[PDB]
Amino acid sequence: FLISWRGYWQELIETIVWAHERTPLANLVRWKDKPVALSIVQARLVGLAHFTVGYVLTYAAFLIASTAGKFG
Amino acid sequence: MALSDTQILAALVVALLPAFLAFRLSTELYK
Amino acid sequence: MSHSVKIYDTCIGCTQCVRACPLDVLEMVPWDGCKAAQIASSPRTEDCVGCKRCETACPTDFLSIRVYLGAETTRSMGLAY
Amino acid sequence: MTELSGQPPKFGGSTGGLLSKANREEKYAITWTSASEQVFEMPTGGAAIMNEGENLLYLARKEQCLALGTQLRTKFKPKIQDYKIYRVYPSGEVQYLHPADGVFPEKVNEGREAQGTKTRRIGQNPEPVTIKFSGKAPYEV
Amino acid sequence: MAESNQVVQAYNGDPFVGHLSTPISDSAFTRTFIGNLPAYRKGLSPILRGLEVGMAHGYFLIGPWTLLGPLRDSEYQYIGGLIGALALILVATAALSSYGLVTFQGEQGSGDTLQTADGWSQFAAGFFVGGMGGAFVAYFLLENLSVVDGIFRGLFN
Amino acid sequence: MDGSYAASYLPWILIPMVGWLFPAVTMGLLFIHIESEG
Amino acid sequence: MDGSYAASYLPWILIPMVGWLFPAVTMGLLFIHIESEGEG
Amino acid sequence: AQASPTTAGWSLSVGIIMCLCNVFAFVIGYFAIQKTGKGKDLALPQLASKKTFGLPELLATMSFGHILGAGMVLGLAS
Amino acid sequence: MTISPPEREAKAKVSVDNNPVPTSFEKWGKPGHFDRTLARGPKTTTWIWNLHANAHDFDSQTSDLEDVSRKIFSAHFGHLAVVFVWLSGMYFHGAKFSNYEGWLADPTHIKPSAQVVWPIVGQGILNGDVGGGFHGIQITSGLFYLWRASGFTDSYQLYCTAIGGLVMAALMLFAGWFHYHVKAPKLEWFQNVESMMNHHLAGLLGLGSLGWAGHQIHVSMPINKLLDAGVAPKDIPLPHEFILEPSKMAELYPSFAQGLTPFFTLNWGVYSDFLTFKGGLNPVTGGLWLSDTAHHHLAIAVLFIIAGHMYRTNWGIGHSMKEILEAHKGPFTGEGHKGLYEILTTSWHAQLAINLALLGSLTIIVAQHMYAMPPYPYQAIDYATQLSLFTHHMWIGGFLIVGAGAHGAIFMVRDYDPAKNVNNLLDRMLRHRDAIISHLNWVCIFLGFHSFGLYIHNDTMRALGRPQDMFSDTAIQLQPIFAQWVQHLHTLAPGATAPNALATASYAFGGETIAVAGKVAMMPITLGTADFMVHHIHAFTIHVTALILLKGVLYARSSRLVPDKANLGFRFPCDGPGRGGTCQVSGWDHVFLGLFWMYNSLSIVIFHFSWKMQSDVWGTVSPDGSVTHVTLGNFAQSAITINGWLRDFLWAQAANVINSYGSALSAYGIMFLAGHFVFAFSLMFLFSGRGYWQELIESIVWAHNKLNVAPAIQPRALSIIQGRAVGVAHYLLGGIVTTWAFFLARSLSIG
Ligand code: CLA
Ligand code: CLA
Ligand code: CLA
Ligand code: CLA
Ligand code: CLA
Ligand SMILES: CCCCCCCCCCCCCCCC(=O)OC[C@H](COP(=O)(O)OC[C@@H](O)CO)OC(=O)CCCCCCCCCCCCCCC
Ligand SMILES: CCCCCCCCCCCCCCCC(=O)OC[C@H](COP(=O)(O)OC[C@@H](O)CO)OC(=O)CCCCCCCCCCCCCCC
Ligand SMILES: CC1=C(/C=C/C(C)=C\C=C\C(C)=C\C=C\C=C(C)\C=C\C=C(C)\C=C\C2=C(C)CCCC2(C)C)C(C)(C)CCC1
Ligand SMILES: CC1=C(C/C=C(\C)CCC[C@H](C)CCC[C@H](C)CCCC(C)C)C(=O)c2ccccc2C1=O
Ligand code: SF4
Ligand SMILES: [Ca+2]
Ligand SMILES: [Cl-]
Repeated sequence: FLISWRGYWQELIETIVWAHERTPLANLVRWKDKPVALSIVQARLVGLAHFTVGYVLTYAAFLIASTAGKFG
Repeated sequence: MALSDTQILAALVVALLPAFLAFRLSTELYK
Repeated sequence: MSHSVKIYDTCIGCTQCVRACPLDVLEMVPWDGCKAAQIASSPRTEDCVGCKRCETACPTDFLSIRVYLGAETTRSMGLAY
Repeated sequence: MTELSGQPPKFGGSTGGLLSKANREEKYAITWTSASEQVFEMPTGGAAIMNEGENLLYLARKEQCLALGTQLRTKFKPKIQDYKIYRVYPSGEVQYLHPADGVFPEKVNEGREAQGTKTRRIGQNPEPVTIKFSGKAPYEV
Repeated sequence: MAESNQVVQAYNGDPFVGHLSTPISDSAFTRTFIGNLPAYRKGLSPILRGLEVGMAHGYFLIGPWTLLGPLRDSEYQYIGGLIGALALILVATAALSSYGLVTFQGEQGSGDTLQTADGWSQFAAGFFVGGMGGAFVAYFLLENLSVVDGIFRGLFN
Repeated sequence: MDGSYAASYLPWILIPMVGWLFPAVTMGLLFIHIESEG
Repeated sequence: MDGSYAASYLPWILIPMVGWLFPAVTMGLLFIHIESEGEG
Repeated sequence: AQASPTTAGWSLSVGIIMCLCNVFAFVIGYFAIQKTGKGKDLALPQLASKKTFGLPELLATMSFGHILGAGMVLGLAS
Repeated sequence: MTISPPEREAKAKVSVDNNPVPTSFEKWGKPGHFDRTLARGPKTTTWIWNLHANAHDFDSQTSDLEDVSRKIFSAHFGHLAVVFVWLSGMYFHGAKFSNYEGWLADPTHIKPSAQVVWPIVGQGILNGDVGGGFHGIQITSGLFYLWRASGFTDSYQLYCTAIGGLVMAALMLFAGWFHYHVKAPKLEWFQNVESMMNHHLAGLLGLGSLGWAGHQIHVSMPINKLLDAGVAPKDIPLPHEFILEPSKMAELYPSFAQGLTPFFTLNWGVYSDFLTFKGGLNPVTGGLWLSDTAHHHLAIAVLFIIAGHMYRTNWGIGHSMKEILEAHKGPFTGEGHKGLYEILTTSWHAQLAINLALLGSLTIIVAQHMYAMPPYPYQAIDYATQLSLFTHHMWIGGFLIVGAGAHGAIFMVRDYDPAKNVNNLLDRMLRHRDAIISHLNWVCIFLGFHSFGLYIHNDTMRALGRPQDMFSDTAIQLQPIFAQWVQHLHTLAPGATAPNALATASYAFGGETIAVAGKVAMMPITLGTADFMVHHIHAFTIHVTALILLKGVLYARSSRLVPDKANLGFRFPCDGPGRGGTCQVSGWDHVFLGLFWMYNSLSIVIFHFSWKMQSDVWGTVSPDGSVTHVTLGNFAQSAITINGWLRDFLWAQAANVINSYGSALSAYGIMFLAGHFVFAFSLMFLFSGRGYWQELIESIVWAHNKLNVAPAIQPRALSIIQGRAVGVAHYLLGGIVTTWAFFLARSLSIG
C-alpha cells in the first residue's frame, strides 16, 4: 500500500468488475456497493497499520523468544 | 501384449474430436 | 454531493481552466473586474471529478479557481460502472 | 431534447463499452456530422469508423463523450465542431448537456449567469475557528 | 459482403456494449447449456432451482475434506467429510439469505421471480434443503460403497 | 462382473451412463423439443 | 486438548462460540445494518 | 559407430544424386518462384534452362539444389 | 566539409546525406541544447534532473524519423565502443594483473584472481592468498575458464587482445562520428528489413560461428587436448605452429591427413576425430567437449547462413515480409497482421520492445543452459563462478524484459495510429483488453493462493506439531510428475532416440555423477514436492510481472477511469486526486511497479538455484564415492516452509558474510550492510510525497535568504515521477547488492 499508489488498482478493479458482470451464474449476484480502490489517505493509513503491526509483532516475538530461550 | 491402462483412456480424448465435429455437422444440417 | 469549484476575484479571464476541464464544469461569463472582461464559472460541478486540471492551468499568483473535493458520487468518482 | 438521430459508427465490438449502469442508472450520447467515412480512436479502446452524415454514439460517461469531442474537433482535416452531448436516463428522458447554450464554454457568451464566484481573494477567506460548529468551510461562506 | 466468416461478432448486435459475442460467451452450445442450468431454466420456480443447485453443490462438497481433511486418516473419514460439508452448506445458506435480505429491501421488480425478496428466500430454502440432502446422500454412498459396487457388478444375484 | 482387461473400472460406471443417464437426457431434450412453443 | 481447572467444559463450547458464532452473528448484523437503505 | 558417407564422391554422389537434385530444384523454382526475372545483374543468352530467366533465379535454385543434394547424399549414405 | 571519401555506394540500396550535421564543440558548452524547454535557462533545480531524463529521448527532441534513426545508429556505435573498452580492460587486467599462467599450470589447487588492491588504510587485507604465493581478489566472472577454452597460454596473447579491443573501440567511435556527421544514411536505408535480416542471420550469426568453429578446430581444440593430457602450457606449441605444421594436427586428429577432400566430397564421417557428438562432459575438466562445441558452432553456421536467404532484396528471389504478414489472417482475428509491417518499420519503440523481450528471455535461457551444461573448463568446480554467472544473466534478462514492457507502452503512446490498425491483431487486443487483463488477474490470484499458500499451510501445520498434514515428499506429496518423466526421457535418449549421441545432453537430467577433483562437477538433479512448490512460485511471480506490464501496455492509451490518457503521455505522475485518486495510471508507473515484481521473482529464482545446488548437487565425493553435499541434502524438508527458508537458507548461510570481517571477504560484509542501507534509504522516496519535501525546502530556503546565500536556481523537491524513479532505483540497488554480497561470500567460503 505504501509503494504502489491508487490509479493502477482502480483500473484493475474495473477489469475485475467487467469480469464479474460478464460471467454467467455469477451474474445472478451483484454488489450492493460499487467496488472501488482504496482512497489515497486510506492507502497511507492501511499501509502504515500493516507496517506497525508487523513491526511490533516481529520485535515482540524476537525479544520474548530470545530472552526466554536463553533465560536472561 | 495387453493394451495399457493409460492407453484405453487416451482414445476417448481423441473421440472427443469426432464428437464435437458430429455435433457441429448435426447442428449445421438442422439449419 | 459533488466537489466545490470556486472562482475568486483575481481571475484574469484567460479561460485556460475551461479549456483544460475534461468534463465541462466551467464556462466563461462576462465580467468587468479584469481586462479580458470575463470570469470563470462552475455551473456544472455535479459532473466535476476533481482532477485539478483547471488549477494546473491557472496562471494567477495562487489559483483564482479552487477545487475543494467533497462528497463522492459515481459521477465524481469517474465510475463507468 | 426530443428524439436522437444518427447512424451508429462502423464497429465490431469491444469489452470497454457500456455495462449494467447504462441500463440501470445513466448513459451518455454524442452526435456529430462527418464529411466522410473516416477512422477515429474509440475512447474505450480500438479504432472505429464514422460515417458520412449523422452519427450517434452511446458511451458510459460524460468524460468519455467529451474526450471523443475533443478528438473530433482537434484531430480531423475538416474539424468537427458539431458534436452534441446528452445525458440519457433509463426512463427514456434525454437531457441536453453540451455545449450548454449552443456555444463552447471556452469563449464568453451573453446570458450566462456566474456561479461559484467569490468576491474576494483566496487570502480573504475567514478563519475556520470563526465558523466552527456550523457545517461550513471557509470557501462556502 | 462475403466477409462475415468472423466468429467473434458484436455482443447481441450492439458493438458499443462492453461485451463480445464469442464461441464461449455467446455460442449456441454455451447458450443452450447455461440457459438450461437450474439457475436460468425457464418454467422453474425459485425453490426448485435452489433445490437442484443445492443437491449438486452439497453432493460434491463431501470430497475435499473426506480425502484431504484432518479426519482422512482416522476411523471417521466419511463422517468428518460430512460434518465439514454440512457446516459449509450452513454458512453458505446464511450468506445467501443475508444477500437476499439486503438486495431486495426496496420495490419488488416484476421481471423474474428469482430476483425478489420472496423468490430469493425460496431459492435459499431450496438450496439449504438440497445441499444438506446432497451431502448426506454422497456420504451415505461413500459409507455403503460395498453395496453400490455389488449392485453395479451384479454380485448379489 | 469383472474384467482382466485394463481399465475395468470404466464399464463399471460407463454401462449405467450409456443405459440410464444418456437415454434419460436425450429423451428429455427430445421431449422438450417435440412440445415446444405450444 | 483438556483442562484440569474448574469447569473445563466451558472452553469446549465457548471457543467455537467466540470464534464462529459471535463473529458470524455480529458481521451479519453489521452487514444488514450498513446496507440498510431505510431513508435517513 | 558414426554415420558413414559413401567413401569418395566419384560417380554415385555426383550427377546421379547431386545433379538430379539441382535439376528438380530448378524445376520447382521455375514452377514456384514469384519474381522470376528482375535482378540487378541480368542473365546471358537464355536458350536452355540455366540462365534462361535471370542470374538470381538460377543461383538461388542451384543453391537449393545443392541443399537437396547434400541432404540426399548424407541420408542415403547411412 | 570534413574528410570526404569518394562514394562507396556500390550501386546498392545505399542512400546517404553527404554532411548534414557539422562538427563543433560549442553545443558542448550549452547543456540542454537538445531540448527546447531546457535551452532557455535553468530557473529551478528541476531543469537539472530533466537534463538527464530526456538525454536519449530522441523522439521528444526532433520529429524527423531520419534524424532519430541516424542518432540511434551513431549511439549504437558509441555503445559498442564502450563495450569494447570494457572487454579490452578485462583482457588487460587478465594479462598484467592476474595469475592466469599460474592458474593454467595448476587449476585445481589455485583460485582465479585478477585486480590487485593497493595496500592502504588497511585495504591490503583484501589481497587474499589465491595460491602459488599470489595475493589478490578472487574473480567469479570465469574469465580464466573462457580463456582456457579459447586456447590462451601466455599473458602477451591477452595483452594483444586488449590492444585490439582498444583499437576496435576507436573504430566503432570513429564510425559513429562519421555516420552521424559525415555520411549519414537516409531513412530509406534503415527500412530495408529484409536486407538487414538476411545479413544478420547470414553474416553476423552464421559467419561468426563459422569463424569461431575454425578457431576452435585450429587453436582451441588442439591446445585443450594437449592441456587435458598434462603436456603443461610451457611445452605446448603456439597456436600458429599447428597451421604451419599440418603433421602436428594429423598427430592429434588423424582426420587432418585426408585434407579438405572429405568436406568437398561429402565424406564427412572421417571428420569424426574432431567433429563429434558425445553429449556428456569432459572427465578431466568437467566442462563441455570442445569438439562437440566446434561441431555445434559449425552446424549453427550452416543453419544461420542458409536462413540468411529467405528474404527478398534486389534480385527477386526471397520473401516479402509484408506479404507473409498480410497472408496470415483467420476467422478469429479479422485481418491478422495487416499493418504490422508498417509499424515495425517506422516505430523504433516497437522493434525495441520486441528485441528487449527476446533478448531478456535469451539471457535467462543462457543462464539456465550454462549452469547445467558447463561449457568452459573447471567451471563447475567453482560454485562461486557458477552461481555468479547464473544470477547475473538472470538479472540482465529480467531488466531487459521490464524494458520491453516499457517500450511497448511507449510505442502505444507515441507511435500508435488507429487508422493504420483497423480490425487487426493490435486493434482486437485493445478491444478485449478487459477480458485479457481480468483473466490474467484471476490466474495470478489462483497462483498466489496455490503456491505461497501451500508454504503458509506447511508452516502452520509444522508449528502445530502436525507434520503428517504437510505438503512434502513424506506426507501429502506433490510430485513434479511431468518434469520427472521428461528427465527420464532425456536419460534414455543416447543410444535410443539419440542414437549418435554417446551421453546425455546434461547430467542434471540423470545418469552418472560426473566429478572432477574433490568436488562434483554435475550430477542428477532430483525433483520433488519442494521443487513443485518453488516452480509454481516462479510461475506465480512471472505471471504477476506479466500482468502489471501487459496492463501497462494495453491501457497506455485509455481506461474507463482516464479515457484520454494517451494525451497525458507515456510518463506522468497522475491525473489528480479526483475520480477517487488516479495515482500511477501511466505506462511508466506500470514499469515502475513491474521493476519491484521482477526483482521479487528473480530473487526467488536465484535463491532457489543457490539452495538446490548446495543441497542436492554440489558437494565432495570420496575415494569410495560417497557424496557429502554442501548443506547435507536439507532442501526437501526445509524448503517447504517459509521458516525453513528464513533459518536453513538465509540465517544459516549468512554466517559467512557476517563473520567476514578481519579476512579477505570483509568487503563482502561491508557491501552487505551497504545494500541493506540503500534498500532502507529507498523507502523514504517510495513512502513519501513531494509536497512535504518542498515545504521543508521552503524553510531551508528561508534560512538561506536570512544569510543571503540563496541560489538563483531555486531548490525544488524531486518531481513525483522522479521520486518514484529514485525510490525504485535505490530499492533494486540495495536489494541486489545485499544478495550479491551474500552469494559471493557464501559461495567463496564453501570451497
Ligand atoms: C480437492 C477436491 C476434491 C476431492 C478431494 C474430491 C473427492 C471425491 N469426490 Mg469429488 N468433485 C470435485 C472435487 C473433489 N472431489 C469437483 C470440483 C467436482 C465437480 C463439481 C467433483 C464432483 C464429483 C462427483 C460427481 C463425484 C465426486 C466423487 C468423489 C469421491 C470419489 C472417490 C470415491 O469415493 O470413489 C467412489 C465413486 C463412486 C462410487 C461414484 C458414484 C457412482 C454413482 C452411483 C453414480 C452412478 C451414475 C449413474 C448416472 C447413476 C445415477 C442413478 C440415477 C439414474 C437414479 C471422492 C471422495 C463421487 C462421490 O461423491 O462418490 C459417491 C462422485 O459421484 N466428485
Ligand atoms: C476483557 C477481559 C477478558 C479477556 C481478554 C479474556 C480472554 C479469554 N477468555 Mg475470558 N472471562 C473474562 C474476561 C476476559 N477473558 C471474565 C471477567 C470472565 C468471568 C465472567 C471470563 C470467563 C471466561 C470463560 C468461562 C472462558 C473464558 C475464555 C477466554 C479465552 C477464549 C475467549 C472466550 O471464550 O472468552 C469468553 C468470555 C466470556 C464468556 C465472558 C465475557 C468476558 C468479559 C466479561 C467481557 C469482556 C468485554 C470486553 C472488555 C469488550 C472490549 C472488546 C474490545 C475489542 C472493544 C480468552 C483467552 C475461555 C478459556 O478459558 O479459554 C481456554 C473460557 O471458556 N473467559
Ligand atoms: C554481413 C554484413 C553485416 C554485418 C557483419 C553486420 C553487423 C552488425 N550490424 Mg549491420 N547491417 C547490415 C549488414 C551487416 N551488419 C546491412 C546490409 C544493413 C542495412 C539494412 C545493416 C544495418 C544495421 C543497423 C541499422 C544496425 C546494424 C547494427 C550491427 C551491429 C549489431 C550487432 C552486434 O552488436 O553484435 C556484436 C558486434 C561486433 C562483434 C562488432 C564487430 C563487427 C565489426 C564492426 C564488423 C566486422 C568487420 C569486417 C566484416 C571485417 C572482419 C571480418 C574479416 C576479417 C573476416 C553488428 C556488428 C547495429 C549497430 O549499429 O551496431 C553498432 C544497428 O543499429 N546493422
Ligand atoms: C514475433 C516476431 C519477432 C520476433 C520474435 C523478433 C525478434 C528479434 N528480432 Mg525482429 N522483426 C520482426 C518480428 C520479430 N522480431 C518483423 C515482423 C520484422 C520486419 C519489420 C522485424 C525485423 C527485424 C530486424 C531488421 C532485426 C530484427 C532483429 C531481432 C532480434 C533482436 C535481438 C537483439 O535485440 O539483440 C541485439 C540486436 C542486434 C544484433 C541487431 C539490431 C538491429 C537493429 C538495431 C534493430 C532493427 C532496426 C529497425 C529495423 C529499424 C527500422 C524500424 C523503423 C525505424 C523503420 C530478435 C531476437 C535484429 C536481428 O539481429 O535479427 C537477428 C534485426 O536486425 N527484427
Ligand atoms: C508479503 C507482501 C505482499 C503481499 C502478501 C502481497 C499481495 C498481493 N499482491 Mg502485492 N506488492 C507488494 C507486496 C505484497 N503484495 C509490494 C511491496 C508492492 C510494491 C511494488 C506490491 C505491489 C503489487 C502490484 C502492482 C500487484 C500486486 C499483486 C498482489 C496480489 C497477487 C494475487 C495473489 O497473490 O493472490 C492472493 C495471495 C494472497 C492474498 C497472499 C495471502 C494469502 C494467505 C496465505 C491466505 C490467507 C488465509 C485467510 C484469507 C486469512 C483470513 C484471516 C481471517 C481472520 C479473515 C496479492 C494479493 C498483483 C495482483 O493484484 O495480482 C492479481 C498486482 O497487480 N502487488
Ligand atoms: C462434445 C459434445 C457436446 C454436446 C454436449 C455433451 C454433454 C453435455 C449435455 C448438455 C446438453 C444441454 C442440455 C440443454 C439443451 C436445451 O435444453 O436446449 C433448450 C431446448 C429447450 O429449451 P428452450 O428452447 O426453452 O431454451 C432456449 C434458450 O433458453 C437457450 O438457452 O432444448 C432443445 O433445444 C432440444 C434439445 C436438442 C435435442 C438434441 C437431439 C439429440 C438426439 C440425437 C442424439 C444422438 C446420439 C448419437 C450417439 C449415441
Ligand atoms: C497446457 C496448455 C494449456 C492451454 C490449453 C488451452 C488453451 C487456452 C486458450 C484456448 C485457445 C488458445 C489456443 C489456440 C490458439 C489460437 O490462436 O486459436 C485460434 C484463434 C486465432 O487463430 P486464427 O484462426 O485467427 O489464426 C490466424 C492467425 O494468423 C491470427 O493472426 O485464437 C483465438 O481464438 C483467440 C484466443 C486466443 C487467446 C487464448 C489464450 C489464453 C491464455 C491461456 C494460456 C495457457 C497456457 C499455455 C501453456 C503454454
Ligand atoms: C455435465 C457436464 C460438465 C461437467 C460437470 C461436472 C464435472 C460435474 C457435476 C457433477 C455433480 C455436481 C453431480 C451431482 C450429484 C448430486 C446428487 C445425486 C444429489 C442428490 C440428493 C438426493 C438424492 C436427495 C437427498 C435428500 C433430500 C434432499 C431429502 C431428505 C434427505 C435426503 C438425503 C434423502 C461440464 C460443465 C464440464 C461440460 C458439460 C457437461
Ligand atoms: C528526500 C525526498 C525528497 C528531497 C530530496 C532531494 C531534494 C534530493 C537531494 C539531492 C541532492 C541535491 C544531491 C545528492 C545526491 C547526488 C545526486 C549524488 C551525486 C553527487 C556527486 C558529487 C557524487 C523529495 O523531493 C521527494 C520527492 C518525492 C518523493 C520523495 C521524495 C523524498 O523522499
Ligand atoms: S485559469 Fe484562472 S485566471 Fe484563467 S480564466 Fe480560469 S480561473 Fe481565471
Ligand atoms: Ca488426522
Ligand atoms: Cl521449518
